[PDB]
Amino acid sequence: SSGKKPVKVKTPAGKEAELVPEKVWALAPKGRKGVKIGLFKDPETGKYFRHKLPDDYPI
DNA sequence: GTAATTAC
DNA sequence: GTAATTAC
Repeated sequence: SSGKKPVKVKTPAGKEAELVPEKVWALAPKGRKGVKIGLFKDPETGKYFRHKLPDDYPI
C-alpha cells in the first residue's frame, strides 16, 4: 500500500523533510504492537530509505 | 532475532 | 541474497 499524507522524517543526509512515503506497512513480531514503516526517497539525493511512521498512520 | 518490505 | 527500518 502506498502512502497518502506527508510525514516529517529525518533524511539520511541529515535534513528534516515532509515527504509522502512511496510504500507503507506494519513491522511487528507476532503478538507485538510493532511499528509502521515507510519507504521514502530523499528529495535531494535520490537515496531510498526506510523510516518510522506515526503509530496511527493509515496503512 | 523477529516481524514485511524492496532497493540494491 | 542482504541492508535497513523499530521495539521488544
